[PDB]
Amino acid sequence: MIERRKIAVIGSGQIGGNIAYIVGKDNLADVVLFDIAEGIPQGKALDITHSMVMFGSTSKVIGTNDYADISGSDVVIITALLFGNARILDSVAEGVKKYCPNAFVICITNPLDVMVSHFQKVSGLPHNKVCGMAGVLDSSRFRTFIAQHFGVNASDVSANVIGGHGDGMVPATSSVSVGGVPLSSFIKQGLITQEQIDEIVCHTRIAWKEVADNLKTGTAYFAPAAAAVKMAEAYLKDKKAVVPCSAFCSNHYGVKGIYMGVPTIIGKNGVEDILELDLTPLEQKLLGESINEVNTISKVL
Amino acid sequence: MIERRKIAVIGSGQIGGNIAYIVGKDNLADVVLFDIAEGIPQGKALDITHSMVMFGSTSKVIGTNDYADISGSDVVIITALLFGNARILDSVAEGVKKYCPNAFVICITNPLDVMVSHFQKVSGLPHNKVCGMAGVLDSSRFRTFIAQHFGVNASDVSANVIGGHGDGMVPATSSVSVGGVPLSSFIKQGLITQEQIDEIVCHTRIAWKEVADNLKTGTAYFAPAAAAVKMAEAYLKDKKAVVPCSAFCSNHYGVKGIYMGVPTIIGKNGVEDILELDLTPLEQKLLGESINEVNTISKVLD
Amino acid sequence: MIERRKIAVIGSGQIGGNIAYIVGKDNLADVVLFDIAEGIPQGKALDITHSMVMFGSTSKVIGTNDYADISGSDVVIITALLFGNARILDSVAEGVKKYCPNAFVICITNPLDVMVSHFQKVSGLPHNKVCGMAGVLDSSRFRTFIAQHFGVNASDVSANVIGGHGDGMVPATSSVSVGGVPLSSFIKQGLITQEQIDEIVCHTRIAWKEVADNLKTGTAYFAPAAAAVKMAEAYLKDKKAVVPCSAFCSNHYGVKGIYMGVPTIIGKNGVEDILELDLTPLEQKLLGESINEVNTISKVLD
Amino acid sequence: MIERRKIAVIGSGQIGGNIAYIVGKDNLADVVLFDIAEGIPQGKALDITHSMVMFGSTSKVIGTNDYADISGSDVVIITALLFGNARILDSVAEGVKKYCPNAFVICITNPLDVMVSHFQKVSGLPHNKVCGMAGVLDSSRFRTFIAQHFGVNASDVSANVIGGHGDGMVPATSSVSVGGVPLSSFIKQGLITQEQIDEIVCHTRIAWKEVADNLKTGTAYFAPAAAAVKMAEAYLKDKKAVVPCSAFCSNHYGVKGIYMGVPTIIGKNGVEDILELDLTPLEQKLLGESINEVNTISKVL
Repeated sequence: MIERRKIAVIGSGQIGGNIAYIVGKDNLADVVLFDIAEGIPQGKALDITHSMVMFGSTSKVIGTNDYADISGSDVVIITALLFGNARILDSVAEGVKKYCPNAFVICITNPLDVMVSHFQKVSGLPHNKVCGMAGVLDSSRFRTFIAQHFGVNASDVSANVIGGHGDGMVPATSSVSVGGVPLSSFIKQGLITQEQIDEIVCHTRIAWKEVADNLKTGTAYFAPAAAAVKMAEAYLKDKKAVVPCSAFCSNHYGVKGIYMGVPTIIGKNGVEDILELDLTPLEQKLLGESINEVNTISKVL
Repeated sequence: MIERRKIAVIGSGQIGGNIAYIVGKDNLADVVLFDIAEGIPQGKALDITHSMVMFGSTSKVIGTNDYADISGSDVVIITALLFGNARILDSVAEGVKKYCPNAFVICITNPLDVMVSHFQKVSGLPHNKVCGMAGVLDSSRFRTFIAQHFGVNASDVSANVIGGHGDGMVPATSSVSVGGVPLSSFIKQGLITQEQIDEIVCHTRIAWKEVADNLKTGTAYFAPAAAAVKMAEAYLKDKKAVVPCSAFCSNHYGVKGIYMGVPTIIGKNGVEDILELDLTPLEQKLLGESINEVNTISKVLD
Repeated sequence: MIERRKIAVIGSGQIGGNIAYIVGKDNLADVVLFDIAEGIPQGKALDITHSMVMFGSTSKVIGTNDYADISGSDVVIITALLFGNARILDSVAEGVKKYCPNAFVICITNPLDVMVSHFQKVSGLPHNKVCGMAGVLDSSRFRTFIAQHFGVNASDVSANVIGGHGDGMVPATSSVSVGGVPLSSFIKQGLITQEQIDEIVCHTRIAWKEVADNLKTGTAYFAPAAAAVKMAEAYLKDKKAVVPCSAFCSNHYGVKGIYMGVPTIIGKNGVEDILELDLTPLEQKLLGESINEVNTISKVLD
Repeated sequence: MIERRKIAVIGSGQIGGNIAYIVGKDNLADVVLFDIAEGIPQGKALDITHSMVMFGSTSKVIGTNDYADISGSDVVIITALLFGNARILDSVAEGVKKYCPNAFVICITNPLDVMVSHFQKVSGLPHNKVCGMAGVLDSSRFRTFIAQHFGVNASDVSANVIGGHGDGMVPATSSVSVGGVPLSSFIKQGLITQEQIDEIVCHTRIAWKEVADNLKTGTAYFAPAAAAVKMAEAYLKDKKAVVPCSAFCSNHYGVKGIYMGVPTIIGKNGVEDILELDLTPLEQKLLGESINEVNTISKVL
């Protein structure tokens, strides 16, 4: 039988608000914008609600502080200190298991891989149904910077970022393709140098700071919101789409069962598969260092 | 000759940023986000740029503090006391006539009708190429509340708000219809009462405060940004769309050459016509009072 | 639980193929294209499948001659002498109640009101989950011609066609409005005359022939396909949309339990309500005559 | 100043009709549907016109037999026997040079590469402003078949077809990528064999017949129409998008100046660049044979 798709967004900050806006604008689902803070989620939901007619959308967008309102959610996006982040996840995990245990859960909470692992543990949801948003944001930046260099549509650039965050982030130069032309082929054609590739890789790692330093009083929120919506579409439309994200990886990249940044295939069953990229020896080590860092910090919590 | 469409957004605040976001998302145009503040337009533009690939859009979005970057802009949307705002418009006006005098200018400044008029006078752009955003926002809220009562799709509700801001706003109840059924016909069918209509009319007038009181430290910005985009779309795509906005009214509603909230037809030549709604005597008084306040506040100029 | 939405299109003709195309393009659903003819549904489905990547859609589109492939269909659109068409509907009805009895069924068969009723009776599906497509097509043409007169965006025109097919069609001139301005108000303003309204009403009734005479060897199919899609969208997305269609009218327009062209509200439970338009005495007579023909042709059943 | 974009579609057959439909549906431009045949273009344009309100589009769509009506066209798409095809192109070429010499011209007329060269010659339009639709159709099929095998979103497959038609068509296996994973890497992972790759390549070449044999009374028209619209979008939105198509190639693929199937970059100046794919020795020879075939048939006309 037909029910409207339902996306619950936990946290009415800047990311959460724009997720609700975009979801509503696209008529992808109804939105429940959850936050404990009084007024904020109601105000944004009312504001967004007024725009629905402007976009020709019939999506319903409401604000709340009651987990009961996320009952039957198809997707839960969690945007809401290490210990403090864990406290928030624990609270949502209880809400999700009571009211929407079949939900696909997308975490946007640092340190990502560790926090995603924690939510899976405390919620007890299938590992394939819990993931984290980072790779799509990082990969989109990576693709954009490569696109800027060649003067081409970024959508026609293939480029994935795997691993964790900061220096744990691994932009896989070996994954890079423009219109089917590999990066190695461009070097030989004299259209790019290894120095310029290294700069793009470095630029991908520090892009967050480029935005943060310019915003002065906050971090990026337009692109992280778009990324989360793209992950939610993949699930809701059963796209079998390639989504770099923090996912439960076993028997790929030499790990046996751990949350890490990988190129997944997402569909109606959440993470349905993981792709194995060719990595250079230095990319192997950086990926190994990222895995160790997640595994070690998971010992603490 | 093909050049990409170009929209200049003046003011990198909350409304401005979302305009750039949505324009970029839809691939409606390239975006120049202008502001004086150091870094803010640059940072939002970079962030929005990273999302372009996610949306499948090739729109370029840049931040700037230089009016030379708004040159060749097809549309300029201005989001940036009475004299303080007019001072900002003077500065923007000099940018526009220097770098993009053929642009379609949409103002989002309080008080709207006064400020739009002032920009037109100082810029000296044709009257049809300068307007203000309010009617689309107000009418959308109006349509939404009517929709919510009847339990129908708000896009299938026709409902227009004319006149001025806040209390000067006039939700024309005679413009209201749902699927071809007029509002008076629903009263006779017992599906709505006049008291419920009055509440909806009242709700429309204070909806801004319902939002603002909830947000606590700011005013509405998601819906205002979308409203501005729909106006830019109507111009850029030559839709001949019914857009309620602050427009120069020459021979309609008993006035002769003043900016006021009216249902316009917007196309490639800007405001191309104005529709005349049937107003009840009470709605006429309300419109009269709105027009009268615009004369008073505009006269204050020393 | 997430499964992809699924639309079954019965009949791989010109209307059927374009429905599959557009549904796939929009990623509204997976598509099963059903027909008896050897190869035709398969070939169109393969061709349409190749375009999916071009549109960025992951919709699956397959051809079949087996009713087991329409199982779990959320929407069934039926495009495939009086007795000859009813014979096709009998066969489709048995497929539907066997493999997808919870489907929302949209019929596109002449004569519509009669054929829709027949499918409902033979299938025995709830009355609210069976309807026919005509009113959306007719109203769209109606809105378009009104739009063309006034030189405005046709989406900003409210105009509804009710009643039956061809001559039995009733363009309700009292439902007509442009940006909140009723049609009678335009007459008083000198922007339109009653003779021009009559031409537009007349044009709406024979528009099918204007197209058919031009195409020479067939009838309209681009617009009918789109009209069917909008109906499926209203159901699949629970829009509560104003959809003029052939629907079961129980306590509206002075009738008591008959299929007829009426402005419905369509949502996730199918036809969820019916709106009542103010009809002039002349429009009532025309509606009466349409309803009377439906009784006669339906009675012919031996 | 703002003018509505204008696309002229020459030929009101099945491809031309669906181009007009899609263009209108997307509100990409106004459409002028030109055909000499009486009634057909008027009827389809009237029919399509009625649907515009259903799609919320204000695109104007008209039918005509007068070249005067294609005045100011931004794009011309030509869908309307070797000699007979040349006669049609000659006629359009005269219409375009008189009424819209700044138009970007997309040809869909076999044999493609030869016919595109001919239109450029007789019209005298800049070489970068005249091209042919084949590669996008062939590449889309190629991507789809690879996507079907791996069970992934075809949009996340990168795969280009270059060269000409039939056996002259060259699906570049070396261009193939899924989520950044090259085809060679999948073979090593045991997810595909060389035999299955060969079948996909063969399937791409004969796909036209798979559709034609099933339709019985015509050839493919839904996908070829979509392909032409995608090429027109690239131009009108100045996308700098990767578009495999019949384009004027000099100093790439060992040719000095000839129309052939290549991966182009399309923007507001038409074909603005051409990408060089790695080709295997057998792909080189097949490409060479395609070039020779076009060059030789151009000697005839």
